[PDB]
Amino acid sequence: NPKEKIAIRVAQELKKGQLVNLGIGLPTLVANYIPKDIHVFFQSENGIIGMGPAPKEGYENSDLTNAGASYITALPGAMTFDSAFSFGIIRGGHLDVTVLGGLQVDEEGHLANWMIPGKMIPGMGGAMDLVTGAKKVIVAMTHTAKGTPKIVKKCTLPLTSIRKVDLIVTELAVIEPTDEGLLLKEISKETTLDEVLKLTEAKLIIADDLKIFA
Amino acid sequence: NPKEKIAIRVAQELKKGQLVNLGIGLPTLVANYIPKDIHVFFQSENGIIGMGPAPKEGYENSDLTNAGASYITALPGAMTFDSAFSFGIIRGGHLDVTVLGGLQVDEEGHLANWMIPGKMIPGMGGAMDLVTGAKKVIVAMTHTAKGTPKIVKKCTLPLTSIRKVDLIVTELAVIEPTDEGLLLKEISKETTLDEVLKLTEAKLIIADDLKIFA
Amino acid sequence: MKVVDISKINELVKEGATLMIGGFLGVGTPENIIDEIIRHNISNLTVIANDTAFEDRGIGKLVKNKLCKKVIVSHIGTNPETQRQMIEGTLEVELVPQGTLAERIRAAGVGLGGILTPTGVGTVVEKDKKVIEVEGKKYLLELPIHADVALIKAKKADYLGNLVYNLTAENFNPIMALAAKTVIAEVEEIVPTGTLSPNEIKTPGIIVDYIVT
Amino acid sequence: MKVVDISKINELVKEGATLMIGGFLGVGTPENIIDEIIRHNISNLTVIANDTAFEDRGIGKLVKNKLCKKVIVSHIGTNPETQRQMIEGTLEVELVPQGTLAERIRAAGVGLGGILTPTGVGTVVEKDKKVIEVEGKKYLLELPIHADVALIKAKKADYLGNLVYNLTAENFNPIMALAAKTVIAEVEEIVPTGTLSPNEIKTPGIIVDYIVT
Repeated sequence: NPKEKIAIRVAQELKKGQLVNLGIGLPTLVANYIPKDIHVFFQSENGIIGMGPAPKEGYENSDLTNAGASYITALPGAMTFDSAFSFGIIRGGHLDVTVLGGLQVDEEGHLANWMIPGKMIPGMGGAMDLVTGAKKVIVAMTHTAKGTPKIVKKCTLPLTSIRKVDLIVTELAVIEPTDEGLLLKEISKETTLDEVLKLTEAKLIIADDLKIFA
Repeated sequence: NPKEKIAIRVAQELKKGQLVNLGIGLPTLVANYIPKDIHVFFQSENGIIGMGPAPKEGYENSDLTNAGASYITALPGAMTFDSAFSFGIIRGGHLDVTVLGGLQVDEEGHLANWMIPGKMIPGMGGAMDLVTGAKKVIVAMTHTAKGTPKIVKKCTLPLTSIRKVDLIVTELAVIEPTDEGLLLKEISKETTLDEVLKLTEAKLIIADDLKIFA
Repeated sequence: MKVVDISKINELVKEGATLMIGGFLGVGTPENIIDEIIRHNISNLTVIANDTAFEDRGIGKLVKNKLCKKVIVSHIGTNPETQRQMIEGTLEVELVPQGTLAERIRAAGVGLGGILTPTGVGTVVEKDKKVIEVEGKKYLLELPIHADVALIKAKKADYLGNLVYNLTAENFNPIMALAAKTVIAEVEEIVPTGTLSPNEIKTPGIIVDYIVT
Repeated sequence: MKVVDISKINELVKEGATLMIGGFLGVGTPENIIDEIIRHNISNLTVIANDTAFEDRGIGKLVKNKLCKKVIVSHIGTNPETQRQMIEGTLEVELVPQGTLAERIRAAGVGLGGILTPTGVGTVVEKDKKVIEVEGKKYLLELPIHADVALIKAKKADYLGNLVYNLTAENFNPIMALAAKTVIAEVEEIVPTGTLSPNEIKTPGIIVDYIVT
């Protein structure tokens, strides 16, 4: 449900004909909630444009996977390619959207999502190229980590890059980083403005227009 | 005959299974003189490995040419490709031999072969990448520009590259640049060593081994 | 839709446009698109290409009609009308080594700020360039080359705009397609989706904005 | 003579070699070649790859057997044993952003001295990298990665050694084939010359030194 609420709301930000890259984990659920009427094309960093859902049993191909090595399908008109071409797409501004998961976001729009010192050290993979290169970065993340806020004044965990992400989506809030600060645009209807502010360390501008729907 | 004398001697330098790029003009005659027992692979900068001779009449393809836009064939096993890849093969040291024409070559091993000021300004095409990146550069050229020596102490016409070419073959001599200067290894059966030196402004080290050939 | 009428060129290519145009000495060049630019005197163009082809073909038809103010190429020797205009000073000509031209255009399409090449060190092409040493070898810093429109040629496109090229017609086309703000691809044939295999496609349709004939 | 028995690995892969190994989480990795390395316990390798795959697959098998002193990768988080050896100091783990790794290997293959990339600017990656401003933007200078041998996987080779790849097994393999001194390709099938078209081949046989099975 919390991951659902986030995934549904991210899925409404996607537009017809967009090339979209989804991070593994929470963002991949976005692909379950694309509206009919919206056709998008999915990129995976290991080298495909035209990724499709997991194969029906017995239709697997060991050479065809996502960026977690799980079996996927290729849709008609798919292209596969080497890792140089793949990051030419990502770093060269040809990717319209990337949805990525989040460890922290700060008031400059700065994302940390690839390392917790002491705890988890998996390496960055393609996450740095994706944030610095995508036309639009949407972070999809739960609002707190066991009550600790993830939206903070200055990122304390190592940065994925200095680019300002274009939108944050949590189960309680929709936040757009701007020229002068995080702009709260939307609130979930199971929550209240008061709770969102108790659960955010970072300063938020509040919009005159302030909408509901996660 | 001298253009044929040079081509035959250069073709003797080719080893089995090498990837070779012949420059337009004098060097392309090299192809007519390869032993019927040495198989080589020919590259053309416009994007082909496995170039072959011009097609018989009626067998032309509008999309298959050499670097002069002249119609060629492709042999079985050819690969065609884009210009980034093509110059990755050239610049990256995957080209075993280039045979190029020459305007001047000095005792540093430096070749001038793309421009004569106030006469030719055709631009440099691939010649700078080829001289810099080939495993071996063989300059194929007439010894003199109407009696004016072309092998000189130092180049006065613009440099194609600062890379030391590996072999110079003319109608009169075979010279190998070395760390100690130019080393004259061979002279034509139709000439004499005094005439070779007479027609060379640069200083030649004569080899103990000096051979008769071309 | 990506496929549009060729008469639409006058609308997408502006006077003063910076244009990349595919082709090697006219092989793999979008002749029909070039012919439309001539038909409508679209002028003061900056053309990035391998060459200016011949006087009667390809990009050379643009120089013959004096529609270029500047060309950024590696070779002009096959076109005496280019050299004539260069000598007379009406055409600015920037000569780039052909491998450096490929990499600088690719850098823009791929999001690099630049590449170091050994080609041209110690030649006239070193002039006005930053030099950077890496393990005691000199390289020139060469910078990305951007353009308003890529005018490219391809052999076939599928219904989604995926392209394949043919033999030595490929050359600069797939790299210019990544580097320009808008891509217009002349193609010979439109084929069904599923005719071009995922392993064969060389330009995805996502980067192609328009297709003619 | 390109095709050789798998035993020839031991003449070709020396102790302390620096190796590029293709494969994305073990997809398109040369598993048989890796198994021969483990059989002869060839060790103190420096391995350049996208990742250390998983504990029982592909490159992770080389780590399980402690055959690497160093890995240059972009990701190690599917392999706990890589992380455990990293934490103890036995294994040197250099982390590179995947896209920078692809361009650092490609730079070695195509003869560039380096590439400027905006990825990693302002992060831990910027440590000990020259920074270069171009038109008022910052880039990290990233330098070519060389190796003694590339161990790559492909779907097919023809009699001349030209290679094609299959779907997402392609990833780093054709890049690494250009970058190393010697190239050893594990392939699933040998097909006649003329089966693979000039328009389809991705790696020319001229750059492939040996083929296994």
